[PDB]
Amino acid sequence: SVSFTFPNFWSDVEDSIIFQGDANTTAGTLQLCKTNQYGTPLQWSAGRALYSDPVQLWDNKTESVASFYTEFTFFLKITGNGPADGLAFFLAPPDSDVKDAGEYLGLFNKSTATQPSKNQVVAVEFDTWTNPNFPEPSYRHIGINVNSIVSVATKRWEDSDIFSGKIATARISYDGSAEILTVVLSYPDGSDYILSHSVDMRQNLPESVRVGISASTGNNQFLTVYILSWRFSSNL
Amino acid sequence: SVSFTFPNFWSDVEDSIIFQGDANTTAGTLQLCKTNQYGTPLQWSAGRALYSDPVQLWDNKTESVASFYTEFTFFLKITGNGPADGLAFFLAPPDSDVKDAGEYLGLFNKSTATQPSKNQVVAVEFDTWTNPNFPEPSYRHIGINVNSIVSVATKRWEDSDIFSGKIATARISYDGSAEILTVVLSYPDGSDYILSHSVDMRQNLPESVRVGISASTGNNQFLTVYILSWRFSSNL
Ligand SMILES: *[C@@H]1O[C@H](CO)[C@@H](O)[C@H](O)[C@H]1NC(C)=O
Ligand SMILES: *[C@@H]1O[C@H](CO)[C@@H](O)[C@H](O)[C@H]1NC(C)=O
Ligand SMILES: *[C@@H]1O[C@H](CO)[C@@H](O)[C@H](O)[C@H]1NC(C)=O
Ligand SMILES: *[C@@H]1O[C@H](CO)[C@@H](O)[C@H](O)[C@H]1NC(C)=O
Repeated sequence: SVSFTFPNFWSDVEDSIIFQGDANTTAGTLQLCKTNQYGTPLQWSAGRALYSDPVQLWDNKTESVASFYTEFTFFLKITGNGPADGLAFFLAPPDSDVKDAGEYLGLFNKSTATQPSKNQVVAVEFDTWTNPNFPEPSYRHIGINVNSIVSVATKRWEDSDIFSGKIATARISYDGSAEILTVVLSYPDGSDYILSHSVDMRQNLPESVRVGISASTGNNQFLTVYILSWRFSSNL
Repeated sequence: SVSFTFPNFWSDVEDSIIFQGDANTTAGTLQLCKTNQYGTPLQWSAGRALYSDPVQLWDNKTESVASFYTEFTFFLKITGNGPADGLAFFLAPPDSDVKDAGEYLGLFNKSTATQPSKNQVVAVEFDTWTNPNFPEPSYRHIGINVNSIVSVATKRWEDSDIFSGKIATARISYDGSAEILTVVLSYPDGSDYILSHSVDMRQNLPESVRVGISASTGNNQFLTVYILSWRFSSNL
């Protein structure tokens, strides 16, 4: 029963948005991590923007899982060749706070990343990191995660797009009936990515959630992520 | 390996588009069925617009099913209260021609509508008809069809939106890996519809297809459907 539209971020914004970590607005943009005055991205930073109004994912009683659609556009301002880590759209309990930086995208802690029982987060990640010592695919990719840093579904994200210097459009939908989460990543280039997989929102998250977007940086300082717009709609 | 963008239909259009049945352009719009000079919709009409370039759905040899995304906006110009039948996005062999009008949306013939073996068409229908003598749901709805007029997945389409008098956005994606077809129907009102289900493009259609949109009318003359824009992207 929640829907919102942010054509950009020049409005006040802090009514409807909750900023965690480095998260802040920057020129009608949503900037998740912080940068120098010389515009260089700070190391090991995490940031998340959450919509201030909770969403009914499921209802114990009247029993069924909500369906929702979300859309947002972003830009990967990349300088060097070690872009990391990226961003993610996610759902979490209303009181969730930012987590670890690095490949955790401020969604997971270093120690319990793989233990589903100790987590409250379902997300769609857009990863540009390439750390082999981390649970794979091991290459830059788009993935769906359910209370774990090891994705149930992954789709490779070609560098030609990642470093395109173009605005990408992310479309995430969830059919709370067929319980299928779909992710479509579009580039004006025409190139698109479609990723779909089963997710049980009832078994992994509480009845009420907060929807948000987060980013994090690691060692390198070659990446800055900007969210230019974000729309959302849910129905239970 | 095919992608196109029609922000509207004021360009020449007939290079890239193939008009079948009543299909024709009308004021930067795609008008599938014909109307009076008094603008009244003609009875029992069918029309389909097909993209002139074939799409590789699957490849026998190098074996895998393509993934694709499609988007289009439309308007339901409804006068009376018997809007019928609606429109559909679909895939068919390159040489497919328009079929029966009525609840067949120019995609099926009256006699073999339910016999999957005698059909070559996978589609997403947006039905406004309410004929109880027809294979149900029996109420106005959005549905996914695979070589049959009886949908594998259906989602109810509330009248408040159907008769909204607003522009609707249809988003259809297919993950040729997880083999999941998703449909998101959006209204500026915020109201959205998410429908996902399994579809085997390899078993129901030939290697090469034509993507298109079609509409049809029955007895009533209370409906005219317009497609304002249509973008598409496929990758095998
Ligand atoms: C956002 O950044 C500005 C500087 O551009 C600062 O003045 C403000 O306090 C910050 N607000 C939040 C919520 O981080
Ligand atoms: C998780 O990481 C955050 C941020 O570093 C920290 O404040 C919190 O205490 C950590 N929680 C656990 C269980 O490690
Ligand atoms: C389309 O309709 C116009 C009238 O508006 C007509 O002149 C033209 O021949 C038609 N073309 C096709 C392909 O139907
Ligand atoms: C299907 O319907 C079309 C349009 O009415 C017709 O031309 C065609 O011959 C029909 N085919 C069959 C097998 O009935």
